[PDB]
Amino acid sequence: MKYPKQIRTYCPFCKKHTIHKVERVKKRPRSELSAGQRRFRRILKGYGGFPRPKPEGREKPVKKLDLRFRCTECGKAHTRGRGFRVKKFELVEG
Amino acid sequence: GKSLIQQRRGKGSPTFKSPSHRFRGAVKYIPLNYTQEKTLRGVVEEIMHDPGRTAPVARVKFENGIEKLIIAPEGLLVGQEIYIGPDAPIAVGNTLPLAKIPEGTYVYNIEGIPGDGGKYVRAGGTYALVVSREPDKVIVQLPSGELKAFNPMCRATIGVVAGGGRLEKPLVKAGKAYYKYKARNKFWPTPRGVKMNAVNHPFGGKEHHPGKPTTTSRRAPPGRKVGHIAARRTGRR
RNA sequence: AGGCGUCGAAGCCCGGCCUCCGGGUCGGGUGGAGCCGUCCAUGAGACACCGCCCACUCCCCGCUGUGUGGCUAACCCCCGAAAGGGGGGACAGCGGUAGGUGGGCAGUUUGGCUGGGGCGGCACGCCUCCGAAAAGGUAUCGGAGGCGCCCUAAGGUCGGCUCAGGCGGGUCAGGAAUCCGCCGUAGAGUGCAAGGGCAAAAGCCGGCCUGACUGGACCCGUAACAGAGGCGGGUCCAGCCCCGAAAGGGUGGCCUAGCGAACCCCUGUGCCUCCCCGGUGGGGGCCAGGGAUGACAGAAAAGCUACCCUGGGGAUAACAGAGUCGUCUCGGGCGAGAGCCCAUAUCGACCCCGAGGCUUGCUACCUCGCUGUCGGCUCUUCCCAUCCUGGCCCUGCAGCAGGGGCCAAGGGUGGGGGUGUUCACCCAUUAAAGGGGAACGUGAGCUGGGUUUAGACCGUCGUGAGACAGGUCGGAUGCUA
RNA sequence: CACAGGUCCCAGCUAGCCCGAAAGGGUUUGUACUGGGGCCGACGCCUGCCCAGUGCCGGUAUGUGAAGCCCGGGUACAACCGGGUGAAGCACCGGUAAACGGCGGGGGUAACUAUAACCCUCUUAAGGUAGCGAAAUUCCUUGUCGGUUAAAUGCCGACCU
RNA sequence: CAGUUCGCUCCCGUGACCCCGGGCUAGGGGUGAAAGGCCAAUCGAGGCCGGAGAUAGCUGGUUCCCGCCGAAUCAUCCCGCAGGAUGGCCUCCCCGGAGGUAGGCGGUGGGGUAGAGCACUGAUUGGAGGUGCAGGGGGCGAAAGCCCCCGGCCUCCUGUCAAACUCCGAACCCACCGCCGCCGUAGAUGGGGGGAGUAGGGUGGCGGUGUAAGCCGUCCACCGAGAGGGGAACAACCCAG
RNA sequence: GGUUGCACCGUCCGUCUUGAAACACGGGGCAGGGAGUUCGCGGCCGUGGCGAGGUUAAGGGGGUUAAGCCCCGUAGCCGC
RNA sequence: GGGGGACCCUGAGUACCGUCGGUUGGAUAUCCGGCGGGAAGCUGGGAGGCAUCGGCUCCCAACCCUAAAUACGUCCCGAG
Ligand SMILES: [Zn+2]
Repeated sequence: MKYPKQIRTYCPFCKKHTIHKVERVKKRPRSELSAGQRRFRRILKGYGGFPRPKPEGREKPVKKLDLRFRCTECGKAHTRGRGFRVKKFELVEG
Repeated sequence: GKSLIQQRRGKGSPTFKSPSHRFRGAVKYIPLNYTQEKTLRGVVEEIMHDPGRTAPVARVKFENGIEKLIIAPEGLLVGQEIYIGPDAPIAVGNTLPLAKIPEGTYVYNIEGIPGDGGKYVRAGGTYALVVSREPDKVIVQLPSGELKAFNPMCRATIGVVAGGGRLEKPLVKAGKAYYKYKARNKFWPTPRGVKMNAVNHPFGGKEHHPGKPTTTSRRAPPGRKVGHIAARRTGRR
């Protein structure tokens, strides 16, 4: 699936239609400073069995696209609706 | 599951304990303070059969008045005179420091360290060969075929242990085996793990065959070391 | 673009040296005044000079760890009451911490539907047609198929055009290349299954564009009537926009599938907040998008039990009973044909209509707080679709015998070999050595050989515990009516 | 089941194997003709091929590999992020089958008709040798032939599918 | 006689033999010539007491009378299928005040079943006519070709079809409006609250499935939860509540 | 009122179950015992007090043979 | 009994930091214990719910004792 690299669309901050670059969100590892990770590491310590579920090989064949659109004028990013599912995602300058 | 015979042996129950009251006593050398820098002569008084020793024993009465039990070497004579010390003649029945035994001689009852009392080569029909004599160590070839280094001051006796050749004659009878092993309280008769129950042995089961390779790792925990333990190889070479 | 030089330079001699022995650096010595480039070539200029450097290398000082060798003084081992002596030795042992291995030892899981259960399959999440009974709804391991995608165009809008197939005519050119005329209600096409809808289009070819957007309402469906987290769809208000002359159209794909809670985490975007106040780092919170649970309204999860135990179930199997007769056994209708001619002496194709409950099967209606199995022995009784014994009819019935059929159930229908066998096969006799019902008659009558526990062996399958409607040896039968 | 006999494995002593929370202890008043651990199982003749798979043993140049330590960033200090060092273990290489276990298939085969027997070649490590065979192993099965009986789902001998 | 005995028969009887007294090994432990055997009539983990009145969706039981109304076994969800929750159906109390509709007549709309039919899509016997049609095979001819048939494709006639066909099409069912009838101010339609039970249904008519029995839905009539009079007895059939 | 005769009718009791006289389970007789209890929280209804207020808790005093009886007790809780 | 001082004293393997186990509502912010580190000490030190800096407030650990209001009933009066 081809997708334009840039598109003209509404900007919540400029309150008008401006040129927006198309970007893909880059997934990041869990932060060890977060409260959830802190609690997980706190309960992992000591004796006992594993305290959480351990899913194995539980992945969707195709994942939805998590795209952000950045305004070329104000430089802020936003989301445009909900993502869709395509196995091949390509960005074309058109 | 249940315990193995080897595990149960570790608890020292009467089923597995040595009956160390039928025997003639412990066989150890005279204290090193008597042997060092002084040679004593002793007279052999009697030669006896120790129930569990695998070798005959003998009583020696020393000049100083000490009565001791020793492992009689082949050819020892009742009423014979033996010597223990650094200045004793090289002969059968005499005990010398390892540094004073010419190379190529057969010795028995070798002390691991000077004065311990003798630990090596005490079974009937065994001997060790004195190979080399160095200021720091004396090399001796043991019955297993290993060249071990001993401190020069270790004490050993010249000759061979009497009673060799037993294995030439078959036991023939299960009753003969019964008496032999009862003399020492060694576990007999012995069962087979493959014909044991699965609860009792790793190889147990209704189908009489091990379900796993019989070579067990050296890192296996107690209750798992059965069969060939840490075997480099198996079969007929 | 000038720099060096008694602030001692060119041109030869060898000495040590590194090194692509390219070629360069340098101590000593006769030496006593000269040597490069701006000039040009090189993509990038000076071995003119002043500086930070990168690429290998060694050396002096300081620190830091690793490996090896050695020492004894901690520590360990032996002798000895002790004294003390000997051996090992900063290892080992011990304490703390970090990873691996680990059925040696434990707690657990190993789902459900199911014409019993298991194997099989998913009827376990969705979409179309029929079932479905002309409003709505309606089930089965009912029938026939599809989905777990793809598309920056296959999305929005505006303009223009009309398809499949056929006929007649044309250079290569034929069945099919590329054309010209006519007929042509869609017999074409739609991104994809099916259904429906679409012809001056929703199809085909072009122009511009991103409404496949932001902040929110009400309503229908999943889920009728009649409750719903999540999800999908419809009608609108505002913002900023796309197309068009304008009306008018645009909140993805012509409508119906292509997907998913809590907790946690990632990202965007602005705000609130963190224990007496204030700042900094960091944390928490509200809103939006995303990572998946297919057992698809969302536990993370392998088997044996024949040593088994418990609570139940005739809601559910094996024997027997009950319903049915597909199958089984036994009759009938028609008559092609075979029988020297002759359909019916005898056989009787291809078709069709029945009887019994004596084989097997199907169902799951009674019986799982217990109705003891196959076979044999003993004993009693009944049916005729009759094997012999009594009496008859037809005959392709000379006699002796045969083939078909009718009435007839009073009597008989026996003895042995292998095999647990019923049965079947075989032997010698006989008039014949008929088939069946009675809880597959009969274990409060017997026997216990087979079957179906607990022991054991072989073959095969399984890593294993084990399993085998595969063989094989052994394996209890209660009673005072 | 055991048994005498066979053979394999660990261990030179503060060992090997084992009980335990530890202290200490069993084998041990022991010392390789010994102690401990498996399998077969008197006696006679013999025990063939295979190390790819699982297991065990040795090496481990190289990759990965936890904490600790070091370096840079970050924090007025930490939390935190990136890199270096990196043991055991795995990856990797070799031995090992009286360790667990395996020892098929075709292309074919010709000469006489079947037979195909010697015999040559490929999938993966090798393609079942000496022996025994309808067997406590054989489905078809009451296999076939011979003996035993008048009659043989039995028994004995043989054949090999 | 005995919670393992008695008789006959049988086996060992100088050895791995039989027995006695004093000792040690204790429960995931002991002991075991290996049978999961034995460990005080108990052993695939002993006995005693305590946790403990353990838990179970599984089985059984639950005690006085009369009076009034009176069900359900069917939809969605659950490791759900012998169990639960939300609904539907029952009962009791209260607010509201002017309507409501099980039956019928007429009208305005919707439908695609039974039946029928070939106008589409797919099947179907034969005959006639037209088409060289990549058919195909033969006669004919060195070769290019014609002439025969058979086949394919169209029109017609003839003889037959469809749960996943329809050019047509009822009975009949549903929504709404007017009216008759009935109910309702002694308070309906409707709204709020309290308490449930019900999640195995059966017979009968119809539809899909099956050789049939049967299985699975649908219709709400009867038994379940129903007396009396009959069918000889009979759940379900007739009269009757 | 006890027993008995005649005519007609009538296949016990409890229980699971669609279905019980059942060849389905519990049923020799009699007497006695025997199974929706208590607390905490919450939703409702029947009645009574007060009312933009309501109500005390622990505890204190008086009196009493007595734990009965009288008064105080606003912390606290709910509502506005 | 009161005023002044510029001199002296005021608890160490302790407080505290890192890590591991247990425990706790204690949540980066409960308490106890092990291991490895470890001060100031009056010109001093500690607490104020993640860490650090400044202000403010409140305190002086690492030594010891303490009646009454309370828990119980083998037992004794009294009551239902
Ligand atoms: Zn902007």
